Amino acid sequence: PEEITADIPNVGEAALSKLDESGIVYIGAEVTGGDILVGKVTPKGETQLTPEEKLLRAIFGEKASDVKDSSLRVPNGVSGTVIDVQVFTRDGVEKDKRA
Amino acid sequence: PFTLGQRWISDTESELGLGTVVAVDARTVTLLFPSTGENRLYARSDSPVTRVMFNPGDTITSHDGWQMQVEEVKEENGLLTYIGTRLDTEESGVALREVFLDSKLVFSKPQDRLFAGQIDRMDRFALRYRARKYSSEQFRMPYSGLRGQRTSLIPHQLNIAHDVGRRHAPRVLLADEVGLGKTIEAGMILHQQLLSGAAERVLIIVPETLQHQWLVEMLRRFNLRFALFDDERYAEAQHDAYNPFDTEQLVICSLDFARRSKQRLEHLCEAEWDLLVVDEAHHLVWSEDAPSREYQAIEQLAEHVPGVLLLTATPEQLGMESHFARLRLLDPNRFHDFAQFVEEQKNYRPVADAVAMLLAGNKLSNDELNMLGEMIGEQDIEPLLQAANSDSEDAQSARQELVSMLMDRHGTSRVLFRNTRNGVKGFPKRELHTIKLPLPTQYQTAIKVSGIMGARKSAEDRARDMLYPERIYQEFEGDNATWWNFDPRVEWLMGYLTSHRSQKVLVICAKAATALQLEQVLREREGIRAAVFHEGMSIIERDRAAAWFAEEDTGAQVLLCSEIGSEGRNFQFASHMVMFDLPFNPDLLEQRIGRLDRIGQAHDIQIHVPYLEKTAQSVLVRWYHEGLDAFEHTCPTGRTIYDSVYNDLINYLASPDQTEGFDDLIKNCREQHEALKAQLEQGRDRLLEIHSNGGEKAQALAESIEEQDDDTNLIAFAMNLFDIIGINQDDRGDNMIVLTPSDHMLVPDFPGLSEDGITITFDREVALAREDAQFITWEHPLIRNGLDLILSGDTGSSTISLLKNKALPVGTLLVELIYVVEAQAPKQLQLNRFLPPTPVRMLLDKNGNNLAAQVEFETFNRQLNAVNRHTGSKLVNAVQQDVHAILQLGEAQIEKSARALIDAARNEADEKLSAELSRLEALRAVNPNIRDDELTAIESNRQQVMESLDQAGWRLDALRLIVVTHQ
Amino acid sequence: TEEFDAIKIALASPDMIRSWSFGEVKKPETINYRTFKPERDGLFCARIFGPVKDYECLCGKYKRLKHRGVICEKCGVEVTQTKVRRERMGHIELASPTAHIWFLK
Ligand SMILES: [Zn+2]
Repeated sequence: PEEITADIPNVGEAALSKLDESGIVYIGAEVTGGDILVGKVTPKGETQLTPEEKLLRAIFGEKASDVKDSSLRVPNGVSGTVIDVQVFTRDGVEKDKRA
Repeated sequence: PFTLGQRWISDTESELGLGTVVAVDARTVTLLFPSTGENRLYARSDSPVTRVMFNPGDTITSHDGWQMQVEEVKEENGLLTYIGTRLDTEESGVALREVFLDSKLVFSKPQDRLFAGQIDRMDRFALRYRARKYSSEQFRMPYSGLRGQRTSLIPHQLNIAHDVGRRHAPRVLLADEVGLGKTIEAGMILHQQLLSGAAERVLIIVPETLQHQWLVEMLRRFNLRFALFDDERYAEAQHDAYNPFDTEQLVICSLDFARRSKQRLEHLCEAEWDLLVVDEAHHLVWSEDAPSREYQAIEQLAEHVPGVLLLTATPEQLGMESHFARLRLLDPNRFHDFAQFVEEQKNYRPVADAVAMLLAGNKLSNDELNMLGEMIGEQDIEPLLQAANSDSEDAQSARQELVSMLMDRHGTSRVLFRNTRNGVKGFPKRELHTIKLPLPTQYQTAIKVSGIMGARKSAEDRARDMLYPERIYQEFEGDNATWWNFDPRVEWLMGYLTSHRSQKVLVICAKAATALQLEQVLREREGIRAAVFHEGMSIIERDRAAAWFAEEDTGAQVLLCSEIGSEGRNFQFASHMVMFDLPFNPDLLEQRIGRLDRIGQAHDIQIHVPYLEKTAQSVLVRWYHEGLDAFEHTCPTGRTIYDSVYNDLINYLASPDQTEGFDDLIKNCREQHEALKAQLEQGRDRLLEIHSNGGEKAQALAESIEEQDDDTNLIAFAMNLFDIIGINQDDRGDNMIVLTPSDHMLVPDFPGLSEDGITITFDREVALAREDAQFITWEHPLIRNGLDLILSGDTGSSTISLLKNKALPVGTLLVELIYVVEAQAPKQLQLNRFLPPTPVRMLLDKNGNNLAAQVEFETFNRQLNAVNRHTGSKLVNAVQQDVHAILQLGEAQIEKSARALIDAARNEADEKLSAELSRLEALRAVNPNIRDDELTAIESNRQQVMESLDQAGWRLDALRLIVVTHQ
Repeated sequence: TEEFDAIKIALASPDMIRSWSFGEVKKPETINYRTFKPERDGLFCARIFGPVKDYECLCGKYKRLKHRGVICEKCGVEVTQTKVRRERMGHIELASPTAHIWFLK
């Protein structure tokens, strides 16, 4: 399953600054084209990391599961304020902070 | 034209050798490679396969092992039969069907690849030639091993690395002051010993809590991947080898791990380590009558490893006598009796003092000076001795010659380096700024209740709680109470930041929780960008936060959370810091201020301490500034006075109402401070510090490196190299390139590369600000790796090109010939300082005239262009009879150019190797720490160098054919 | 790009159609809808039409550019640039000779 977490591979902390811990923009934040609208992570499988790389991953905290980002971004050239956010979970899904 | 039985080679993986057509279908052909027995099937179209036929003059070998000489080959029904003279039997007219050729037909010196069909590209030939030139020139650079490390260019560090990294089997004790970079100098010395080839196997023994730190420090700063050996790893390596320590060249392990079993320590002592490094060796207590069971395992190790580096500290204001226990491990025969060392240090102590008076600008009584005169056992001391003291014109140079001679007479300084924070320049000054804020009533009311209810509880815990009001306001105003709304410190912080938006500010607080609350409040009430740096985060995330903080003007304005620190590369661009709180003990206070107070900062430090009126903060500010002078000056008095005052001062913290006796405690603290400072400055072995910091020659080396570090040709060669190999280089823009492999990369795996990519920077300052990037230099493994990959492979060694020039005759022949002069010697000898693989370019004409001295490579290459695969293929064979005659033309001149190069190189070798051997002989006549093994090693190295150089050879590396057309 | 002229049109003979085609598509399946690798034989097939990704075989034994004509022994896909997957045609062997609707209606 893909994840909505705010931990998104190889994004600068600039992009996360406007995101809460759950990974959703704050209500009332002003965004611009290319800004990350919401955080999403694409899963990676059959990583087959080398044993020294696996040891490096444990100390560094690098996630084999991530390495790809499916995060939605504000469309190019549209800029406004986030006035409202809604979250719809199915059965067996934990409620996020925003929820 | 594939037909069963023909011999073909691969243009790229010729390491497979010859192949044989064994099947054919509509689209594909199959080659068997008898070298391995595998078959590879290729599509006929685009035909990346090579016809194997031979010409008159070639020598070939048959499957029965005999060889022969080909003169003519017939072809019938697609098959070749070679006709010629078998040389071992002298039989003429011998036939050999091509199916019976051996596989050991490797990519011969390119005069054979002319008839291989499609030839390689011309930009890979360009990369090949440029690569050999740059690698050759860089191997001989004087300061190799001193630019690729991810450190600031601090003179004393580079000096220590230069001195120690070039010794043979170095055995030294690093007793640098705490916080100066002991592990940094250690890593630099390791980088030198590994890069120079002097060492291949290394063992570092570290306490477990620091093992990961070493793993990251050596990996991120020095590009060295160490293998950590724990019990699990030890077992999995026991399975893979008789000796587990044979599977990896570089090994980290714990000293507690080292002592587990005896068979373990013996396997370790037999693993044939070239170097052993043990940090914090002062934890090894040793008595001559009773050595501890801990010291005994290292004493067993340091005898089985030639070079051994011990990193240690020298605390509690004691002398190097405490160090004897470890010096005994370096040279057990030279240092074998405590008392003699005691006599030496006591009788030199007055001499050291008198020297300190000399260089301090004092006069030295005759009674004093005839004790140094006793030390330097000569007779012409007097004339040079007096000019230095009378302040004549050359009193400076006479002082410098005296100190130079003094260092050679120091009893330990060749084997002991002690840099002090007083003997090293470059540190920024530190100015303090205090701000008195009114303690808000919400805190007074919340704490007085705990005060009343706190009837029976020790003052120690009253002061530990009352230190941080935020976390007692969470018991009476409820947990998570919004204290970040009335606390005046927050308003002061915001006001200062919003009034100084163009300044990066380092803000230190006690606990990570308060740091998260601070980020939230600065954001939701002033929009201040602040990254948190706490212990709970992973290494990559904290690195990400440092990255954000490093953005010149678009990133985080603020930072920071709890102690953690430990970030080797520092915030050299940040010069203003605010202490949102103050720590309890002075060691954490001075280390926190240390994180920034480093050599290489932008400007002086401004320290701002906003503290609440009438609380423990108000006490501690007064204690630290007026009493210890710990903010504006760095003298390490804090711990002693802190221990001598602890129990008294606690009462002054837990109850700031009792004011009498405080101001006298402060004067007592300042008195102790002055006494400790005086005793320490009068205990300074300023000679040892001058020998340690390297002086003016070391600062000159450091600035030569600071100027070599602006090499733009490096970046321009790098881009070409990678792009040719097929590595996508996305330019993020802020001096950071992101390298990612590509679908068209040229090698199965790149050793360092991963599909997710790596970020690099060529600027040392960006690297010091962005530890997530690889600091690329000529000595960086990525470049050395690609270099070995290209110069070992055969791509870029052969191509053809046409030239359209009206100012030349039609059909003229120019031949670019790149010979390579090489020596065969073990890398341990470090022959590459004097003769790396060296290119010899020659631009021959139809008459064998060399133009290379007149015709530079680039200018000639610019106006040249390549051909198409097919026409060019046999266009090469159009001059097969000519080029063969062109080669011998240069054959007679290459030996002249070679003998010039060899003679000059052997000359440079004998001068420097005799000058260093002479210096070492002078030292043995002047210093007792030089071992016989050392001098024997240098003599044998000189002899072996002259011998291996006397047998150096040449070889044809590259060959480009040029034919002028006007079509 | 060649310098050409005269575009010629005529009936395709079955041997010419066999000439253009690189392989037979035996089963109508295309992809596993679960793992998006193409079918071993199908309307999207790496061994017939070309490698999905530039210069790397399906099973992943050979991925480097050094190899440009090799055809992986496990997966019969040749290693070349994925652009070729744009030009390679396949063919189907019909059991019953079938009429061309254009030339009839
Ligand atoms: Zn495959």
